[PDB]
Amino acid sequence: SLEQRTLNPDLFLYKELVKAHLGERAASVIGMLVALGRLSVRELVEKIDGMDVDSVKTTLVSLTQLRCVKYLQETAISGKKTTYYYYNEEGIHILLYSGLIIDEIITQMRVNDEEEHKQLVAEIVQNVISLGSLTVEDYLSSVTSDSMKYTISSLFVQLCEMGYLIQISKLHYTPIEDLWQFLYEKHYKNIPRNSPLSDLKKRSQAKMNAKTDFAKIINKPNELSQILTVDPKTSLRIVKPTVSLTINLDRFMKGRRSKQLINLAKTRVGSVTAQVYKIALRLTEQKSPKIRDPLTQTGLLQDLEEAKSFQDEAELVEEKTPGLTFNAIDLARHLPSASLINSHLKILASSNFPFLNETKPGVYYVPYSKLMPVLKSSVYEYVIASTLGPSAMRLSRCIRDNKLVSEKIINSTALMKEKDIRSTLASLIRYNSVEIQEVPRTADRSASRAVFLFRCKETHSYNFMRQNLEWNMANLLFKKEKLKQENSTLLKKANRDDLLPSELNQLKMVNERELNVFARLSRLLSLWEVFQMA
Amino acid sequence: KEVVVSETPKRIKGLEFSALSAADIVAQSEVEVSTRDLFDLEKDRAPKANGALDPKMGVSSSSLECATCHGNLASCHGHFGHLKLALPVFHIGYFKATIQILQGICKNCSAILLSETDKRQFLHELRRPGVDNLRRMGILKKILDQCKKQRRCLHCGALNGVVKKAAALKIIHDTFRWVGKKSAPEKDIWVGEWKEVLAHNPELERYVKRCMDDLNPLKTLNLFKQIKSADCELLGIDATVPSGRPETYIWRYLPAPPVCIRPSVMMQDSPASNEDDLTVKLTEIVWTSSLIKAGLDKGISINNMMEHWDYLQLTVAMYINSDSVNPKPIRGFCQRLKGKQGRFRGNLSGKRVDFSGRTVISPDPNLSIDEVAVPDRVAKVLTYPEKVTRYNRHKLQELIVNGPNVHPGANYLLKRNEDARRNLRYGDRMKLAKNLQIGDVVERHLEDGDVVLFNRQPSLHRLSILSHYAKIRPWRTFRLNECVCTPYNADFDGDEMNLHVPQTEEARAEAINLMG
Amino acid sequence: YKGEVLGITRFGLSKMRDSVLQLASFEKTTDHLFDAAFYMKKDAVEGVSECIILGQTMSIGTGSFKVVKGTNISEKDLVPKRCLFES
Amino acid sequence: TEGRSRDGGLRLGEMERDCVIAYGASQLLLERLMISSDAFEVDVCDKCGLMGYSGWCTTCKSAENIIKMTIPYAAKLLFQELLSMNIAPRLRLEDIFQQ
Amino acid sequence: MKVLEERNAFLSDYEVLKFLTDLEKKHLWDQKSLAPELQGITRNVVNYLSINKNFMSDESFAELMTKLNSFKLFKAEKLQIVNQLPANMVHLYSIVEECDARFDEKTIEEMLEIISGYA
Amino acid sequence: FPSIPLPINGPITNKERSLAVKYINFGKTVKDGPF
Amino acid sequence: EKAIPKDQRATTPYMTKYERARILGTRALQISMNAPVFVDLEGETDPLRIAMKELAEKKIPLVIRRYLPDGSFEDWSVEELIV
Amino acid sequence: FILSKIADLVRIPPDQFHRDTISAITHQLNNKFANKIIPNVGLCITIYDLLTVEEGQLKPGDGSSYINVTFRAVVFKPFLGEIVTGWISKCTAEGIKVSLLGIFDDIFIPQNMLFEGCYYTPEESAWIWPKLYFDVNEKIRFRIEREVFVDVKPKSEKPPAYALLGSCQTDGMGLVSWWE
Amino acid sequence: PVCKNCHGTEFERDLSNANNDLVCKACGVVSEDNPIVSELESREATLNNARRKLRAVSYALHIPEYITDAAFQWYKLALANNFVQGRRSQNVIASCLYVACRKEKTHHMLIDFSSR
Ligand SMILES: [Zn+2]
Ligand SMILES: [Zn+2]
Ligand SMILES: [Zn+2]
Ligand SMILES: [Zn+2]
Repeated sequence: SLEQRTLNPDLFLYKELVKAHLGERAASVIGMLVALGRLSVRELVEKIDGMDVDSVKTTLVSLTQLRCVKYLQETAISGKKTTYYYYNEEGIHILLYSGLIIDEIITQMRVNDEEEHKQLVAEIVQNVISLGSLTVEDYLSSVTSDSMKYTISSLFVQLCEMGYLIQISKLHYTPIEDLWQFLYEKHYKNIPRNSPLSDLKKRSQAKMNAKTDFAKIINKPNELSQILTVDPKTSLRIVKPTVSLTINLDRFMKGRRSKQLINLAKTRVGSVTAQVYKIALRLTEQKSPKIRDPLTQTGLLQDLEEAKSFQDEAELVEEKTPGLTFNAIDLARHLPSASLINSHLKILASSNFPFLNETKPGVYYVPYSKLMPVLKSSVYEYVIASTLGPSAMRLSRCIRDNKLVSEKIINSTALMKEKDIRSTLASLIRYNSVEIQEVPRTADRSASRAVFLFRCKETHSYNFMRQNLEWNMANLLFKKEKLKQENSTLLKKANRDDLLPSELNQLKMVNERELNVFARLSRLLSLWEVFQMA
Repeated sequence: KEVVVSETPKRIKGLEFSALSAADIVAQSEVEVSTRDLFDLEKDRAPKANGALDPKMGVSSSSLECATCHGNLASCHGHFGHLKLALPVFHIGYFKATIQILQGICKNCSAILLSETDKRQFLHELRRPGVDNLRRMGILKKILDQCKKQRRCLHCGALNGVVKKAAALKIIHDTFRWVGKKSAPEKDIWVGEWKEVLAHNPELERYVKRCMDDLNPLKTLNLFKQIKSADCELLGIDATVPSGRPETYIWRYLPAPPVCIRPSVMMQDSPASNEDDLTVKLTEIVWTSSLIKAGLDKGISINNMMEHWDYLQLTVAMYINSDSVNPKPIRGFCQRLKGKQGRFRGNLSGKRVDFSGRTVISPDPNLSIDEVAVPDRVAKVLTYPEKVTRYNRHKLQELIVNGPNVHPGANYLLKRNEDARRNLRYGDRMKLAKNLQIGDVVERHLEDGDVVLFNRQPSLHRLSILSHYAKIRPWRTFRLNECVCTPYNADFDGDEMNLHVPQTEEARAEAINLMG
Repeated sequence: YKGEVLGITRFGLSKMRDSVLQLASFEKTTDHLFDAAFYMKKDAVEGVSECIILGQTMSIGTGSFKVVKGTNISEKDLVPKRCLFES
Repeated sequence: TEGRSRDGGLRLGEMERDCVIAYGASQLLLERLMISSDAFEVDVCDKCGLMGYSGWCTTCKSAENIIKMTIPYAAKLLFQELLSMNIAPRLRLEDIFQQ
Repeated sequence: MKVLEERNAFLSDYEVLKFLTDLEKKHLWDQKSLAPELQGITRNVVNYLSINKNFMSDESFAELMTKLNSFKLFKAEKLQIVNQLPANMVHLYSIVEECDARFDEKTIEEMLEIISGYA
Repeated sequence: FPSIPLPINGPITNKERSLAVKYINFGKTVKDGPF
Repeated sequence: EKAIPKDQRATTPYMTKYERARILGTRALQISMNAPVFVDLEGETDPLRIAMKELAEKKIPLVIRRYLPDGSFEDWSVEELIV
Repeated sequence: FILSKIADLVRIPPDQFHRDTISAITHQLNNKFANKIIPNVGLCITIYDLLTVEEGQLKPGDGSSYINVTFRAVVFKPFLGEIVTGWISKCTAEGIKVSLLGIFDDIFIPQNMLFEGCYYTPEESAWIWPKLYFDVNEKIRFRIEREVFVDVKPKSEKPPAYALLGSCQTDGMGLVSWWE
Repeated sequence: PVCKNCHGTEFERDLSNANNDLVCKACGVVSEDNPIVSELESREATLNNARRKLRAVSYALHIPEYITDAAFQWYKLALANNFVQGRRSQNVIASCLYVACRKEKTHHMLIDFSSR
């Protein structure tokens, strides 16, 4: 399969997601936007061929409903209004994490047991977004007229006010940079001429006004003050029925981050304190620091006097946020013993891994900005010990703390024989955990008259890992659809009935093996999502 | 089967260029040349095991057989092989075209040194229908200067200086550009990183300023592997094509050309063949990449294997172009495609033709203008193909019985069912003369009235070539009339020229009415 | 005719007409082909020095027009023989 | 082969080549440069268009979209030697007729 | 080579012999010269189809066929019953579907005498 | 033909076996639905 | 972009040098391909010489299609031009 | 017995200039299309007529006149349930080699819609019947379900070009003399 | 080697008119047209030294080189037949010289070897 292993960036991942479960005609057009960047319809039809101009719009409305693209309108002084169309990178991640949301509703809503909406609440996620958008009038107007709909309608305000059901708007459907320009030009046209002093600061006068506007306008959909209708009759509280809403990835990805952190605890403590840590981890999940950092996405990240300000205030926000600094007193009532609440938390500060390490005395909270870099350094070194030799695990840590290691001190600091490390180091240049630094002791940088120095380079090592896993995801996805190509005449017969006795065998052996594909992918996708905390 | 076949003749609208991927190299190759030595010690006539002038790679002799397509020497059109490097090196031809595209990207996040709204302006000058190569390469000068006038990237803020050559054939990135602001985190870690090795062997203190980060082909390939497809159009590369990655612009794999391009010429100074320089440079390639592959696997010194891989870096940088030897020099691909009459002038623009003859020229008044007098001995050498019709049937039936011994006869024939030719001096002629299927072509000698052109070797202007009629004459020289010497500026002082004859019917007419 | 003074040199032919296999016939060959194959260019073949390398009909001189044979026929005998379609 | 003892065949060079276009003759220019000298028949593939051998494509191995035509042999070796390094001469065809 | 319409029209099997007998006519005295590859194939079309009809006027063929296609919309079977077991209705039971529960009148006897009268 | 596998090679557990059924019906709603 | 009839026939009425060299080149090889002649030939060989004689009575059964450089057709029967 | 409007280009050698326009176009299209299968269409036997003809263009290297022309030809495409009263000249032990004599013999049709007492007897019979037998060179009724058209050439007889699907599901199937 | 019409086994290259075609005399059909003219290591090292030693005294005794070249194969077979091991290297090759000296029937004696 050397054809596939060469020419494939993350475009081979992104093209095949709509090729997996959608019509075929949209896999062609989604590859065009990722390869070309941004383009409207008036130049789209020149790029593709085999799709009519309205058949583009017939195709474009399919991933429009599923929020898989994001548009932008810009008009010219001389020309008409031009609708530049971009790609949505998170709306297609919903198709990636599609099954995992169903296992998130159950493992986070544990107040109910043996309920008669277990089959139903697993279907609401299949109802809210497989249709695309969703409003309240869509499911009440189903085949069930009442069937105790008021119980079901009151069930979702329990399911919406916990999060990840934010009302959609233009903000969810427009990207992050094409909003910021005309609002910065709005603040810039708020400051006219007749202030000539410090004009370099007057250019930044709109920029200080843009920072407060950016946090304000991003909280407008997160503002829960208008997502509810206080009903004086036949109910007590209800969401507004005229709200079009889908899922939000933000609380899920923070919630998926929350499951990732406790797996370090089960390695770094036993079964008691990991159970103690699991409960208090849950309470801070609904209000947590943002994983994607929309401030740092695209903007003034090139200058360090601004690039420092993206974590100077963000540490002060995480430190001075009221909705996570627990008193370590309310933890005993949530566990199904305030001394043991303090004594089993004492091990969390004693370890050199900064979770529950720094705090004000009497109050306790878990830090975020200085914790997620330790988790990324921890798992990959274990992956080196997992898929290849543990001698590299010794060598990866030796070059880690010892900056600019030489070939003499590597046998002074680490203690192995000479022939084995050549059989271990040389695979790490190939996989880019170590790098080369050269000292020219002769003229014109002679290769033989030079000794070579090493480095960890904690950025390039993880970039190689990401595209190594993005390909391995789509490689297993490539082996999904090709198995459905053969033996298709009886899968068509397996979908026309809702019986040859020997033909049924060739449907189960192909079905048990694809069952292993989703399980290994779920094991694989958790290892990759550790490194989107950027 | 009972099955129809139909295909139109076609034309060429225009060639276009590309560099194919490293997955295309093995896609068109069929043999592999892992082993080194060309001639096995079996002492056979064609001892070639795997890694040599392989008989199903092609054929370089008349006594052998190409085992792939088929044939001895004419049926074989040659077949390609491939190599597999132990670790990739740069491309010597794209060495200029890989350092210009390195100055634009970041060195840490590997993103183009531009802002978002800035790069949206630049590609707008690409989308209009009026773009020439004059202004395509013109506006690409501006896109590189803006990245070179931009110190710190956008995704991680990493400072980037300049990258240029190290004058072997390797490049270095001068990453440090401070004016007076030494308070940078990278520089403070840099002196914090460097101080650990200063404790040991501190004689390298005079080498600290010259010390600098390098970019070998193994770092740069993964550097080129991270950069995305959406922004390729800003720096020369187009998307939507399979080989549209920049990863295929340095040598990772190398194809082996057929042996028709590198023929095993036998000089006949010995029973051994003088094997050309094309194979033995390729032989040192597969031998060097073998020991580097086995060297790191067994485990050898880094300082030992790095000069081997640098020797192999110079090795591929000579197989294509031997200008970079930096010293009887070896001939290369570039060293034969250009030059005075290497190619393109003595092989493409000016070729060598059949059906010609060069003797001296001689004056004669008695013959007319528009006609050259033809010596008879070359008249029974140079021929002309003549198709049979009912109009010329009686004449050609008389002509074929003359044979190649009297002048108005034939030398060869080609029947409509015959495939190659048939000789006339062997076999009976008159019994063969009686058949003469009308649908064929005969090969008669020259005669009076035919269309022959004539040239001067110093071609000053277009009237140095003129087409004439003929008349066969029993002497041994070229007789020409007195007037025509002026455009040929000839002098009959011992010089000589050749004459040419076309062998179609549309050129037999075209030469009279344009250069008569 | 292109807006500027320009020689008949290497510098003067890099801006006058750009056609990469014709430029291969000039002095510097290799420097004109790599950057072209790096840019993956596309030139149609219409040059008189271009048609001779590939060996097709040169478009200049007596090769501009093309020759047509008259078919000396009309629609008076080009009627269909269609009959008894469905009854 | 150049050489009187090498049984001759003389070089019609480039300085003589330009004078033929100065007459505008377009067929013996084609005839005396590949028909009388260097005629050679190559079958070429249409899509991802490169040459193949006797009846094969060997780059999309179906051997169906094959076009019978002819070129100079000196042109046949030309785009084979540039294929030895990383250059792909992607060939594009049209029909002669139906303007 | 471009196929514009694959199923341009329909033609009866009478013109399969009618036009082709004219092509057998101006054909250097076929079948009686006993005292290319195509001419054997075209004659194999002539002899095989005519024997099944034998073992005539097209105006007589049009009158009976106009009475045959009395269907509302699904008529296309009216052309295929011209030389497929004439004078037999148990074969017409196997030709066209759902006519055993639709033709239960004197139509199938009226169609019988048309088909039997053709032979 | 290539060596060095990843260490995630396991029989599917019932904790994630029902999780894999949530995928095959998900695309069945989409493909057999409107699109 | 299409056929242009005799109303918009706005080029020379004259058989040029390149025309008369082209029609003789395309005629004489058809004579070698056993095409039937149109002129009262005598005992005669060299199918070019019978072809140049056929030009004298304008008995060529051909027609020339001049292309305009905007991709426009223009037809000219071989009898219509004079020389 | 049905028409198929197609387009194609045609050539002529210059020695057929004595013949008029159409009759040479007929001749040169015959031997190109005489008893020839079409890719994924069928087997046109004879050119029916000519729809429209264009003007003869010339290759400059050839000198002949080449003409593109659109027309339809006659091709038999019976039906997907058509009764055919064909013959046979071959029997094999896994199906039945029902082939219409005279025209084409590339047909193997199975018996996949019949009863459960069907096998092969090597005693001149198809199988033993629970019923006048049938043999070669006689009118045998058989119909058509499907067809398979492939156009592959795997270079490195069973012609896979024109193959039909047939069965004998109802009574009277195997000989026309069982009825009438 | 075999014709396509007469299947003859005799082919005759005609150079009468400088075409150099290949043709049989039986029927006269050409065979081909346009002719295409042609325009251990320790075991290796122990003969590379032995090559020097054969060349040494051949320069001393004026031995012409078609003996020294011929004598190397006499040394080559006895190299394979285990004649070299144990015995002195200088002694064995001088005996190998006189074999070819005798086979070529020269004036060279045997004590001219041993005196040097
Ligand atoms: Zn071969
Ligand atoms: Zn960066
Ligand atoms: Zn191809
Ligand atoms: Zn012979």
